[PDB]
Amino acid sequence: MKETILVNLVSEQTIPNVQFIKWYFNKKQTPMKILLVSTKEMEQKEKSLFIKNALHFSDSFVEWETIHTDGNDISKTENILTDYFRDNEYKNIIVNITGGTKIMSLAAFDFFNNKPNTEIFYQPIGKELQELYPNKQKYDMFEVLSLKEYLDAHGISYKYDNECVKDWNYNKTVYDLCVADNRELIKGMIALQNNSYFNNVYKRKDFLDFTQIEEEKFIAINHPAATKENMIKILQIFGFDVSRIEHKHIRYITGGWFEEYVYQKICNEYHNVDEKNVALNVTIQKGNDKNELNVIYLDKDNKLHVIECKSFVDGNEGNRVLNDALYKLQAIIKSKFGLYVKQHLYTKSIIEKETPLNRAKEFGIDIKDGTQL
Amino acid sequence: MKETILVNLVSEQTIPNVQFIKWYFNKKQTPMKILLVSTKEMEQKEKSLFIKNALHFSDSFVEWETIHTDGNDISKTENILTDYFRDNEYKNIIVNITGGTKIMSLAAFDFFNNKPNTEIFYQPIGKELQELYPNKQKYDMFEVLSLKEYLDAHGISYKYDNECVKDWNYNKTVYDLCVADNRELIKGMIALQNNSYFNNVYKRKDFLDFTQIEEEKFIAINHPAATKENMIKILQIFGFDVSRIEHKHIRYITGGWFEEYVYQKICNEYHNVDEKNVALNVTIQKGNDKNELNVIYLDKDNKLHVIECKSFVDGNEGNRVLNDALYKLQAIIKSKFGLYVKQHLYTKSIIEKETPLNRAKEFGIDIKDGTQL
RNA sequence: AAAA
Ligand SMILES: [Mn+2]
Ligand SMILES: [Mn+2]
Ligand SMILES: [Mn+2]
Ligand SMILES: [Mn+2]
Repeated sequence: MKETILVNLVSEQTIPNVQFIKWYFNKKQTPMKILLVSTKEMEQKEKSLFIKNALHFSDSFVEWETIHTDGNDISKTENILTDYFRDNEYKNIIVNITGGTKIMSLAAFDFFNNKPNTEIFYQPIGKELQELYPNKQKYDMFEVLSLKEYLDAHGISYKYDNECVKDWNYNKTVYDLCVADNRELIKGMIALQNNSYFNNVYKRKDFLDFTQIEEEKFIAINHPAATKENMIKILQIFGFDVSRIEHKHIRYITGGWFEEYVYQKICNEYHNVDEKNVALNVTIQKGNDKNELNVIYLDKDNKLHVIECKSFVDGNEGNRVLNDALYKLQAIIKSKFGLYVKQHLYTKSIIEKETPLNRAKEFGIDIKDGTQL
Repeated sequence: MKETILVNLVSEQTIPNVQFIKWYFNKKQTPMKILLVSTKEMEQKEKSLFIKNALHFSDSFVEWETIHTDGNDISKTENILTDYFRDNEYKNIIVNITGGTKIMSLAAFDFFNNKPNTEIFYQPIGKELQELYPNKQKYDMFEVLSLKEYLDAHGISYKYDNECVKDWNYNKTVYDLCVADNRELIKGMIALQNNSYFNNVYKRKDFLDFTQIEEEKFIAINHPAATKENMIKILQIFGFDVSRIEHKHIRYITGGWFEEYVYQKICNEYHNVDEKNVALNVTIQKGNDKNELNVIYLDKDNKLHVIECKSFVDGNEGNRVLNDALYKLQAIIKSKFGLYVKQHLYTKSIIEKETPLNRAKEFGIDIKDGTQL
């Protein structure tokens, strides 16, 4: 038997348990059992598994044990804890009461309070960790978690590249130098990307010689701006080799530049964020349900930020696009992540219509529009 | 001399406090003092205001009092309670520890436990209320809240219109008799409703005679089915009078029939639902942000149900429509309401594509499709 | 902060 046991209560929010266990283990540096006190409801949602997989401890140090209580029955939980610590003698007992129902938390606290060789902790959301007993004091959780740990703790599998077509020195100026004065030309390329033929050919080939393509395909686009001459012209404004155009170059022009700009700006200028915890164009998946997130990052307070980028949302069409994006962003973050997340919408346009502003305010979506970017 | 005082802890979920207070006031039916223990964070979110407005007790029965604690400081809540209750002579101190942080709840329990004039309660979500002290007892919270009380507890105003164009006997067969064989005709009327003129004329008036409209108004819709002859036909298949067409007759054909079917099915066949707590064609509003909800109801266990109706989601367009509807429904219910809500999508179509099925399952959206309707 |  190990000399130390870490007692945690399992509930919907896995992060307070992952954060505490990782912090305590790396302070303590000793073999231990981690006891997860769970329920039938939480085991159906695999919460104990998500906790274990986020921590990925080796078998040399850590033993796991999951026991089950009725989360709403204070006597059954008191009895289970009482019998457990009669049957198993530990020299150091560490209890995190942050998780569970209030019934589970109350039973644990009332059982462990004032006992010898016992320490009791509670983590308020967004604050320093507290020791409640035996010595009241606070501990800073600064930089404890990584982005991967946060996603693992939610049972979310993911894939990202952080591949950028242009570097930060270029994207810092691409709006002024290439985008702002060529908006009409860009609408053509947007049409080009959504055109039938061009989309299908890029499923089979990696690049395309734009000079070698027939003008019938450019007129089949149906757009005033989308001529063979203009597409060659805007491709060269952005520095691409018109003889070897791959799809990501088109996507860069049609709005990928703003995703890269936001991603690199965070990596280079946001003081409460480390580069290493920032991700661009992430695919997340859970229960075979897939979503694409433009930019996400974990800040140094271990809080997740999720950004949807919309380069421009001007017009009657841009307002419908913006409205749809507010719902989609809100649904994803409320459904895939726990409490400790902030959602943002970034755009170059200036948002002044009452409907998106009031919706974002009600939703808690932080809007960062042209006035600040 | 209030011989009874209720004490409640204020947190994000207002329903457990509103439900408990209404239940207890209805049980004892004597004047009482009601103490709210709140925090600066919850007052910023107006949570005690929502609780009191939902209950709208008369000054002649209830004295509301409010004291303030730190949500994360166990000794602060103990001290706040100690000072307020010192030397008290209440006959009955009724303590609801369901709300607050675990720190608040714990502090409250430890303060009131084992006292001679206290009773301590905890409400597990979706279960029987529990008395914890001095006896272990359970109570059913059946039919405690009204739909209006639930929405007031969230600070939400709403309007609705329960008038149905057709009765339940007609709506039980309208799909087979009128819809299934005229989908293309109805697609014409769907195009009619979106047309700028037809939408405009009905904003400046109420009644339109369809015989006196020029054909050029219909050809201007640009739908192969939206002729003058075809629309008159479908208006007659549903049994209306072409001289006096209201926007509601049109809305009935374009999908209102299915909303009415769902609404009437709830009122006529859902045994755990009181018809007075069901609402059709709802507009909810908070912070000047409005949402249209097809059908909502509070069931007899005080749980809110929110329904989006989509008559048909067949085809490429239908799946994009259905996808947008899932995000919109999820965004609204996760943002506007607390934990105690269930969201549903009702459709006549059969949903079997993997993407919507897995999205709905991850979101917890209950799909009632044609296999059940 | 009805299962940070
Ligand atoms: Mn985007
Ligand atoms: Mn004092
Ligand atoms: Mn029943
Ligand atoms: Mn609908």
